[PDB]
Formats: sequence, structure tokens, C-alpha cells
Amino acid sequence: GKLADCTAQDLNRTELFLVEGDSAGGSAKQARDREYQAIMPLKGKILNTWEVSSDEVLASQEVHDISVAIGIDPDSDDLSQLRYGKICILADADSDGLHIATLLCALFVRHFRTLVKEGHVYVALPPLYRIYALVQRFKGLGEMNPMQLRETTLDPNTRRLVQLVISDEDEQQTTAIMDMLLAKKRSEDRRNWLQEKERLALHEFTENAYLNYSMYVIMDRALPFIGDGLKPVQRRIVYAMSELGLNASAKFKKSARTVGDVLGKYHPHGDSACYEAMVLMAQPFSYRYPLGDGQGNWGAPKSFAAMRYTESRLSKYAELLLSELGQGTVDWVPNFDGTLQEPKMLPARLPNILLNGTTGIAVGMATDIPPHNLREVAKAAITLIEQPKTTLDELLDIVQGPDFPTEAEIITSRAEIRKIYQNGRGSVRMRAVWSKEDGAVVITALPHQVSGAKVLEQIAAQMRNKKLPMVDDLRDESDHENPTRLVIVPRSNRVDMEQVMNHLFATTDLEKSYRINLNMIGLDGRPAVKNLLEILSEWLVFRRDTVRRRLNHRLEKVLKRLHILEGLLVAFLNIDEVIEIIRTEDEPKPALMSRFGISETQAEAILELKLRHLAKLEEMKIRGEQSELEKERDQLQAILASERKMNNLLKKELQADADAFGDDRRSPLHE
Amino acid sequence: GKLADCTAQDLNRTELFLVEGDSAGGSAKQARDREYQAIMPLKGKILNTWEVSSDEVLASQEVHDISVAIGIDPDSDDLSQLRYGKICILADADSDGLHIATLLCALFVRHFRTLVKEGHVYVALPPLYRIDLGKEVYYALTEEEKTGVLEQLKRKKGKPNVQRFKGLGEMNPMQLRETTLDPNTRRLVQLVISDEDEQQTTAIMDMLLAKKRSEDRRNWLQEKGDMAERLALHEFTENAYLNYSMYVIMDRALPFIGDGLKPVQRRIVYAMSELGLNASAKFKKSARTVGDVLGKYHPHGDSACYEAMVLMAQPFSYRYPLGDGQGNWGAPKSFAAMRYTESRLSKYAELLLSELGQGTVDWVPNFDGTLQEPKMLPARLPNILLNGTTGIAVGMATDIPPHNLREVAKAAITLIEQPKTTLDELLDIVQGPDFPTEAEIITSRAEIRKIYQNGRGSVRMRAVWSKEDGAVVITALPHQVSGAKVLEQIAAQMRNKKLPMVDDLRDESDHENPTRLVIVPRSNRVDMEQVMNHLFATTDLEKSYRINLNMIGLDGRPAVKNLLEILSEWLVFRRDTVRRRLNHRLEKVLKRLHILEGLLVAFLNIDEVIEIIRTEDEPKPALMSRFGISETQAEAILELKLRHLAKLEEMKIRGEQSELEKERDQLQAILASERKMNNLLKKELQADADAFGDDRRSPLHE
DNA sequence: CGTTGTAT
DNA sequence: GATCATACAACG
DNA sequence: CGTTGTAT
DNA sequence: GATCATACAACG
Ligand SMILES: C[C@H]1COc2c(N3CCN(C)CC3)c(F)cc3c(=O)c(C(=O)O)cn1c23
Ligand SMILES: C[C@H]1COc2c(N3CCN(C)CC3)c(F)cc3c(=O)c(C(=O)O)cn1c23
Ligand SMILES: [Mg+2]
Ligand SMILES: [Mg+2]
Ligand SMILES: [Mg+2]
Ligand SMILES: [Mg+2]
Repeated sequence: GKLADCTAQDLNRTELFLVEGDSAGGSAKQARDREYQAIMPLKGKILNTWEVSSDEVLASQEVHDISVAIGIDPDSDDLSQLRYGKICILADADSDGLHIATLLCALFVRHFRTLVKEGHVYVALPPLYRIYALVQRFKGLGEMNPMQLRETTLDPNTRRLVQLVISDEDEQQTTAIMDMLLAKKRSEDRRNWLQEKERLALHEFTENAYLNYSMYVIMDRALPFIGDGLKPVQRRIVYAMSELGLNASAKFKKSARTVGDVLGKYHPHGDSACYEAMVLMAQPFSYRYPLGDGQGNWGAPKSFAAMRYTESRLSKYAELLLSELGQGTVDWVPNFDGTLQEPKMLPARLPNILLNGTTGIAVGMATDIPPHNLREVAKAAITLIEQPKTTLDELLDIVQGPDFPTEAEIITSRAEIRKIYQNGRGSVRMRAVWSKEDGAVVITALPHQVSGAKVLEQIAAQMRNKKLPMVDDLRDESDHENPTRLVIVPRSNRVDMEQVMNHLFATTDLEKSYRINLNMIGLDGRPAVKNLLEILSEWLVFRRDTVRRRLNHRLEKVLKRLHILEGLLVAFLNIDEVIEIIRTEDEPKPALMSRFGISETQAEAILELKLRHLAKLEEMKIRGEQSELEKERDQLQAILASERKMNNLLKKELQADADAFGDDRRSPLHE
Repeated sequence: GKLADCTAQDLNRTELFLVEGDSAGGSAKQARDREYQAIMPLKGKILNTWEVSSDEVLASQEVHDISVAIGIDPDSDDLSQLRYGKICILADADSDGLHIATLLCALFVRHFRTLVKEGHVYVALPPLYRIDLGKEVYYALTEEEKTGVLEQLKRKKGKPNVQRFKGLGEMNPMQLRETTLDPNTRRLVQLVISDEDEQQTTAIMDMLLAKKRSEDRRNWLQEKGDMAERLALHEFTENAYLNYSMYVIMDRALPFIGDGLKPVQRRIVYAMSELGLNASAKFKKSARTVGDVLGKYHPHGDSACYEAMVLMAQPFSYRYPLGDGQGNWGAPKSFAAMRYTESRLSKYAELLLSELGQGTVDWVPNFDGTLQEPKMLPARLPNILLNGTTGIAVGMATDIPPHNLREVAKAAITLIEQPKTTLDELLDIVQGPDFPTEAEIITSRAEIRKIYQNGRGSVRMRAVWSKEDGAVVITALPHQVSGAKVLEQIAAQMRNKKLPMVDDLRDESDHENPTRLVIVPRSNRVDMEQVMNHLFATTDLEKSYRINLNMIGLDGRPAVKNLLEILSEWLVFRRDTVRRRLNHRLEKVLKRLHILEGLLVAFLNIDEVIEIIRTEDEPKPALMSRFGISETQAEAILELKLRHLAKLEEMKIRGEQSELEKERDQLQAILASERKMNNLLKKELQADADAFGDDRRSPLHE
């Protein structure tokens, strides 16, 4: 179908390239030899055909096209109808590229063992840098010129293609190693595996390739950092918005601009997934504390408008992550192009990891953190600072539990919640809020991530199957005033609507379960499941560090300014002689230093003084500023040397921030 | 199908909204009443069912879904199965929105006349501006209405917020509800076709939506150059289609004679200039520049924008591209995504972007009003003839072939030297169109002369082939010829037994030789010339090209112009822009000289100056009085640094003063002489011709 | 019908 | 990320 | 089986 | 500009 076949059938000379990107496929087809080189693009990530039947594999259109292209059936085929001498897999140097490579290797090993054993499976190794090396630095196959692609991966005289082989006595390890990687079950074995950690062995390639993707997804994709509770994509988005000046007080700008900036500066991925994550951050029903200010259609409790239409802006809450940024609080690593710099963390003032929470899926592990109440978590942190010996139960007496932005009751025993937080893993269930008035049941609040229309459809279908003769009629009185209003009117006032309600809790989606897995990337740099006490403590460490760094930065600034000011006052005290030196001495810079006992910095400061600064008001301003800066310097130096004053400062900032960004408990606890 | 129906069947109360955007449809569905309001989105421009059969209309999925939604067949139906009391068309305030409106009006008028006559067709008028000062909030569909609102708000506590809606997708659901949905606050007009007006309605709508005619639309556009509860459909349709027509003509399809660019292209190259993506700069991701174009200047889609950009980057599409990309930008077709490709302006683009910040072009504010945008670009060479353009508007179109830079430059210089130069004399310089595809342009020089004399015509190209040895080898194809399509054509022609003379067809097109098509004959006695003529007549080895020199002149109105008119008018543009540059630089030099004189005066009496500074409260007016010095010079003295009190600084200032005096003399001299001005223009033209010069790619033959 | 190029 | 139907002029 | 959220 | 199949962990 989408194949671009060659003008030859002679094996041991013909080559079939499987390209990752359709665009990359176009570039490859533009540079092939055509006399023996055919190019077939595989649109997107293929299926995991390691636990699929030999007949079920033909169902997937990608694997189907691959099968038809190779001219072999997923069973013993043994050449014969092999249309190409060599089948080479060509994907870019991404971790995702190695993932696709490992997938194709799984498909080939499991369903075409004869082909791999005969030595027809090849891996194309593209260069990572060009000055070629396996400086320009190619981000992908789509980004590199056709001729470059030809020289790098196509032309045999200049190519670097390795042959993947599964020799005897290594075939046992191959089938064994590849199993734990691509098996839908196991999973824990993959956790432990990640924990412990011209021709090439297929088992060696698969093990090293899958490690790259696993580590990349775990560290730089699915799992959030304990500091600001953000994933790389989200951090890049909010920072690129900060750079775009899109503050909460600023005017709205088109989403396409900020997205294009995120891609063009920091995020080397697609615009679709980026704008998707952004839209997710902008939704009040998706995010407890969004960041998170949009104009236009940003969805509803679903799908939204295009980025070419919507306009965006950071929330006032986002300040908690973006204030104190340019004050030497976070470290900076350079971006993919090396043209700009990017913050590794954000100077969070409140533990966003607990506030907003996160849900993600990596390789071998996942993360599921529920949102919480800002005031409660803040109070818990402050309590943790005041009394460091505070146990988990006392913290639980402050933080009731998860706080979802969907109202409704969280029906879960306080002991069960206590266990969930003490062990870091568990499940929390929510139930819709309903009231009888009058005699009829009206739902006024739905659980988190409940469609509402789907619930109505569920009850309606259940009625249609004659399973609910107790209910006379179902009406949706959900208007602008009342967002969620689902009325259920029963036939006769003798029917137990409570029993029907419990039945709806058991059958419909009025009651929902939520996975809880407090897994995150700690300050150590490695992912780990942590309990509430550990999270609050470690975050307290992070905050303490960042605050300390801010204080030191400000201290240095103040000191330098004080030095320059002292120099300036010295200048003013003897301005006539200074100006005289300027207009009578050859190179007055070192002359000023000698005559007044002044540093080169202070000398340059004097030299940079303006004539309008010779007025008296300027000397007054400078002296006053000197006094103020002296007091501030004393304060900063004082707080820096006392652990008590430092902790007190942290407490002050926590309480102050808790008041400004505070919110009442939305989802109450019940049973 | 995509309908979000309401929970009622009671007519004279139920309303059906036809939304332009699926996203806007989402916003509308999110804000409807559901008790009587149903929402159906129409994704994209509908079909023009004004010359289509009553059955052919049902073939188009959009019109089909609309028909099923209304519960009426495109023939006489007469209510009965009418599912909704009112059918309202909802589109954003674009000219494109009014186009969609006119299209839906065509569909309803021709195929559902009974429905429109009964009064069920409604047009929803959305607000263009939103003004809010405090708890007060106002909406306005007219700019005059907006300025009216602002005048009233001038009595209240200041600082009002104007929003300006670019479309329905960008406005919040509740705003859409209050503005166009909620009956108590909406502004929906009823479209009616009363008796004796139905004849005029059918007449006016015909010339607008008829595939033929066209010239009538030209003449109509030529001659053509508050609200109530109900409006005449013919009055609405004629004015709506006028808006779209004028918008497409002026701000879409037709290029401006100055820089030879369309609004999209101009916005792209300017946004690249602002992004600092110069020819000497490093490549940046295309998504960045596209996102900038959309986020700053262009209020349209990213796809079509990146499409135009990619088209500008192609060496085979653009004679002089601008136009520097890395990655897959297509081949002689389609390309890679913007998330992968990297971009940068060409060295040629300098000709449009140099002299930008020198007061050469006018500036209009952007859609948000936050930034400014150039109306034109200070072109140094007539890009309108160099690159050429192809576009389709309403009533008219434009087809301009590319030309050779050296030839056109030489023609311009010749036009400056001898202003009485005729068209033939210019034609002796400019041979004709110059395509970036090699190959011969087999067209009589007289025919070309006529084509250029009338501004309209057609130029034909033919592939370049040679016999070696005994076999025919094609080495160059005409512009926009696929080659693979040519191969497929000849091969199919062979398969149909139409070519028994030809033994074999081979594609020896490699990296070294881009186009190499070998045709081997059976036996050496067959006349391959006859076969070649047959392939020229049948296959795509010979291609015709439309020529329609229509463009927007300096007058501001589109018109077909001949080569002499184009070159002359462009010479006017260039002369004017150069004059503006010279004047700008002159003003700068003069001001700097003034400031320098002030500074020297200050240096001459520095002690007294410092005295005034340290003895007079606010010395600015004191310095002015004591030395006879302007406020600007006073501020200049006040901003002097102590390190500038040295002698070397005064020396530098004096030397710069001398230089600036000489430069001022030169600038003022060139400004007052027509001969010196013309000499400057000639010098710059010749200089540009050398640096950006190109050899003739497509030779002329017969 | 089949193109061409900015638009939805 | 590639693809699908549409408007509009006007020639082969 | 069907979700959830960054990825091809 | 909306849509379609995929990986990955893991619960109901
Ligand atoms: C604005 C959207 C509107 O919808 C579109 C299409 N439709 C889908 C099938 N429908 C039956 C008819 C409408 C379409 F076929 C192509 C495009 C398209 O190429 C495009 C672009 O920006 O390049 C943008 N759009 C398109
Ligand atoms: C990798 C690209 C190309 O393939 C994609 C899809 N396929 C099309 C149908 N095929 C049968 C299977 C693959 C797809 F259904 C969705 C997406 C998608 O949502 C997306 C994104 O960036 O958000 C990007 N891609 C997608
Ligand atoms: Mg990639
Ligand atoms: Mg997607
Ligand atoms: Mg619009
Ligand atoms: Mg398109």
C-alpha cells in the first residue's frame, strides 16, 4: 500500500527500510537508490505483538502491512516469498525510536524467528552529532536533510547498519530477556530490572534499547518531581509562558504562540500533546488548582477548541511556582539546541505535588496522586516545622485527605485513608451527593471525572432493560444556575428510593473508585513511593534550600550595591578633586583608586556617574538607600546564621501564602 | 449525526443553530437551553448548491446532514416534518463567516424556498467588540457602536477594556449564550423574502453564486466602489458576499505591486525578521515562527500559513525563494511537519527587509492592537516580476510568471536612463518569463510581446531532449511537471498499444542527474521526432501556463497592468521609499548634530555647568537660559557621564561632528537633485543586480 | 474534469 | 501527524 | 475491557 | 481542524 518498492527482485542486494515517521519516510524515499532500496513508513508506535496470537497479529493494519511487505506469514514461512534480501529498521535516536525498534524486534523475534535467525533483520544506526558522530546534533530523522539521511543511513558505502542476530546458546537468553520486557504481566520484574541497572546480539540490543526508553519515560515524562510537583512538559509550558510575559495580570495571548514557543525553545516533541497537557492544566474540573487561565472553548465535564482559536494566560496560583525564579533559587541546564537555558526545577512556595497531584504511566511503574486542600497541607507543613517529631496520625488530623474539585462526598473510613497515606498505596472512593425533594431524588453533585451524561445514559439503559421499574421518570434539570442536577422521579411514594439509590451506587457511575500511588521523583534524583510524612518532610527540605538560596542571592546583591554606594559617597565628599582627576590625569581609573582608596568597581561606578547626579537630592537618595540596604543586609545576615530564624521565616511565608491562595474544602468526608 | 438535539418537538418555540466551527459548535452546545435549542455544527465551507441538482445537493454530506436535520427534502416539502420552529445560521464575524452565511442562504433560497418564505431562516449577528468597565459590560456589532459606548463610559471611573472578537472559537460559552443564544439578550435577525422582492432576490443571488458569469461580478465590484428584527434576504446576501469578495481581493489572493507579496507572506517574512532569523543566523523550528505569525499578525489557521511558507521555501516553486529550510521541504509535492522542519530567511529576502527601520513603509496596528505591522516592505528589486504570483479571488484572479533578476534590473535602469522607453525596447532586455525548471519556452517573441502588451495571455513550455545514441533522453521538464506522472503517462500510452515504435522506457534519474528520462526505440529506422511530437501533444512534456498580470497598484485598487506600467509604477514606489529613507537618515543626522553642538558648548564651560547643577533646583531650565540651549541639549548635558569629561571623549565627539556635517551635506545635496537621485537609484539597482544575480534558467526557443 | 493557492 | 470536502477564476 | 495522561 | 491506533501500569 504505502510501500515504495524498488525496481529489482534479486535478493542479497535488495534492502527494505522501515521508517518511523511518515515525514521521515518521505525524506528516506527522497534519498533511496530505488535500484535495490525500498522504503516503507510505519505511522506511529506499532503493537506489542509479544503476547498476541499468530492470527491476531494480522489484524493490526501496521503489522499487516509489514507482513505483506516482508512476504512472509507469522509461522515458519522460511524465505521463499521473501521480497527483500535485507530488512533494516530505521528510526531516529529518540528513546521512543528505541522503543519502536524494540517493538519491531519483539514482533520479528516472536512471529518471524526464522527470518531473524537467517540474518535478515538489520538495525540502522543514525548519527547523534554532526560537526558525523554516533556541532549540529540531529533531533530526528524528520529534521535532517535528505542527502544527510542518505549518507547517514542509506548509501551502503557510507552507512552504519548493524546486523541483529540470535545465535545458538544465546537464543535461550534472547527469549528469556525479551520476555520480561514485553510481557503485559510481570511489571514488578521490570521495576527490579530497572533498579539493578558490523553485527550485534539481538538480546544485547533489546536490553539496552528498552533501558533507554524506560529510563527516559520514568525520569523525563511520566513521573513528577517532588519539588514543584510538575512533569517536564508542564514545567516547560509554565516557564515558556513566564518568558512570554503571560502573567495573571497580563493580557491574553493566542495559545498557538505559547505552544510554538514551548516547541521552539524547550520541548523537542509534538505540538498536539503539548497543547493537550496545557488544556488539561487549564481545566478547573481537571485541575484542583489550575494554572490555568483560558479564553474560549477549553472543554467541559472532554474535548475543546483548537489552539488557533483559544487564548491563554498563567493563573495567579502559578505565581507560587514562578516567583523567586530569577533569584538564584533553581539550577539551569541548557536546552536541546544549546541556544538558551532552562530551569531544572521551579522555586515552589507550596507543595504543588500534593496540591494538584499527578497521574502518569511509565515503563515498569506509574504514579497516582490525588489533589489536596491548600490550607490543610500548609497547616500540616507548618505543624511539621513547629514540632518536627510530629507523627503521621497528627498530620492526618490536619489533612483530612484528598480534596477533589467536584464537590460530592468522599465515602472512605478515616482508618482506611490513614492506611492509604501510611503505606503510600491504596484506593479512595467517592459518591454523588443527592437529596430527596420532594419524594423524588435529585443529584446535585457528581464524583470526580464523572461524565454525568454517561451516568444518565447508564440509568436510562438500565431502565430500558426493565431492571428499574421503581423509577417512573428520569429528567435532567441541569441548567446554567445548577451545573449538575439529575432528577429521578419514582412511581408512587411507597417505593424505597434509598434502595434504588444504593443500587445506582453499585451499578452506575454515581460511585467511583480512584487509584492512589504516591510515586514521585525525590530530591535524590530517583523515583520512589513515599508516605505523607516523607513527602512533607522532603518538600520542607527543598523549600528550606530554595529559600536559603534566595536569601544568599539577595545578600550578595545588597553587599555589592553597598560597596558601590560607599564608593559613590566617597566621590561626592570630594567631587571637585574627582572631576579634576578626570580632566587632568591620563587614565583616571587607577588614579581615582590611589587618591581615595577605592576599588576598581567603585572607580568605574564613579566614572559612570551622570552630571545630573551631582545634585543634592541624589546624595540624599543615595544615603537613605545606603541606610535601608544596611538594615536589610543586617536582617538577611541574621536570618542566614540562625536555624530558628530560618524556620520561622519558612513558617511566616507558608502562613502568608496559605491565606492569599487559600480555598475551602470542596469534597467533604462521609461514610 | 453530529447533532446535539433538544428535548422538545413543540414548534414556534424550538430553535436550530447552524454553527460554523466545530469548536464554536462546542461552545454553542455548551451554552444552549436544551429545552428548545438544538445545535448542529457545519465543519468548513459548505457546497455552493445554486447550480446543483436537487438530488446532487443530498450527495454532499454537509447539505445532507442539514436536510435530515431540518426534516425537509429539497423539494416543496412544506413544513409537516419540520423538526424546528426557527433555523438560525451562526458564524463568526469573519468575511469568511459572511461567505458561509451567503452559501447557506443559497442552499436555503434555491432548495428550500418555502421554508425561507414561511420565515424560518434566521441570521445570528455576533458582537465584534466587548467593552467592560467595572461591573458594566457592553457588546457592540459595529465599530461606531463601540466608539459610542466608549464615549458614554468617559463619564464613569476610567480604564475600560476593549476585547475585539476575532471569532466564535475564542469567546467564552456564556458570552456566546448572552450574545447569540439567550432570547432575552440575543441579536438575531429574521431573513425574509417578501412578494415582489422574490424576483429581485433570485436575480441578485444568481450573479453572486453562478459558476459562470464572473465578469458580471467584476463589474458589480466595480460599481460598488443599525439593525432591526427583520431584514431582506437579498439585502443581506448582496452585502455579505460583497464583504467577502472585497476581503479576498484586497487581503488574500492579490499581491501588492510594491513588494509583490500577499498579506500572509509579508507577515511571515516580517515575523521572521522580528525573530532575528536572518540568512546568517542559525535555523529555528518552524513551529516557533508559525506560532509567532499567528500570535502576532495573522488571525487565521496554522496549516495554510505553514503551507504558504513551505511553498516560499521551495526552489522549484519559487524562482527566488525566501526561503531557507532544513529537513524535508518536499520535492518535485508534500513535505514534513512544522514540528520537525527548521527555517530561516534567504539572502534574497534582504531585498525586502533591509531599509525596514528607516521610515520607508507605513504601519498599521495588528488585530489585538498590542503590536504594529508594516503595510508594505521596502523592496529594493521588483519582486512582483521576479517571483511572480498566482491567486484566485472573487470575480478576478492573478497569474504572474517569474522573471530573471538581472534582466528586470537592467530594464528598470534602462527605464530610469530613458523614461520615454517603449514596451518593445524593454522587451529587447527582458526576454520573457524565467521559470526555475530549465527547459525551453517555445513561444514566438511576437506572441510574448502581445502577452506583455495586453497584460494577459499564455506561455507554453516544452521539455529539453537530446538523441544519444539513437535513444531519446529528456534532461529537463517544464515547470510543475511531476516527471513520475510523465513516466506514468508515456507508460500507460505504451500499455494501450499506442506506442509500438518505442521499445523501452527507462528512468535513469539519479542524484547526479535529477531528470533523466530515456526513450529507446525498436530499430533505428523509426522517426523518433514524430513520436516526440506525439508525446508533446499527449503527455505532459509540453505544458501551458496562464498569464494574467493583475495586481494591487499604488492606488490601492486591483488592476491588470502591462510590463511598462508595472516597471514604471514600481519605479515610483522605489523612488518614493528611497526618498523616505534619505529623509529619515537626514533627520537623525540633524538631531545628532544638534545634540553634539550642545555637548561641545557644555564642555567649553563645564565648571559653570556643574555649578548650575549643584546650585540650581532643577537645572534643566537654568542651563537653557544661561547658554541659550534647547531642552533636548539640556537633557543631553544632564545625561553626560563623568568619564566623558575627558579630552579623548571631546575629540571623538568633534570628529563625529565633522563626519555628521559632511554626511548631512551629502544627504541634503542628493535630496534636492533629480539627477543625483536617479544616479543613486541606478547605482543601487546595478549593485543589487550583481549580488543577487542569476543566469537564465529557461532559454527561449521555438 | 483537473489544475493552481490562501481560506474554513 | 496525514487525510478528507469545500470556495473562487479560468485555461487546457 | 475501559479507563487515565505524555508520547509516536 | 477533528479523527484514528498504538505503548505503558494497574484497578474495577
Ligand atoms: C479548517 C479545516 C476544516 O475541515 C477540513 C476538511 N474537512 C473534513 C471533511 N469534511 C467533509 C469537509 C471539511 C478538509 F477536508 C481539509 C481541511 C484542510 O486541509 C485544512 C487546512 O487547514 O489545511 C483545514 N480544514 C480542513
Ligand atoms: C504519531 C501520529 C500519527 O499517527 C497517529 C494516529 N494514527 C492514525 C491511524 N493509524 C491507524 C494509527 C496511527 C492516531 F490515531 C492518533 C495520533 C495522535 O493523536 C497524535 C498526536 O500527536 O496527538 C499523533 N499521531 C497519531
Ligand atoms: Mg523523533
Ligand atoms: Mg493526539
Ligand atoms: Mg473564523
Ligand atoms: Mg489543508
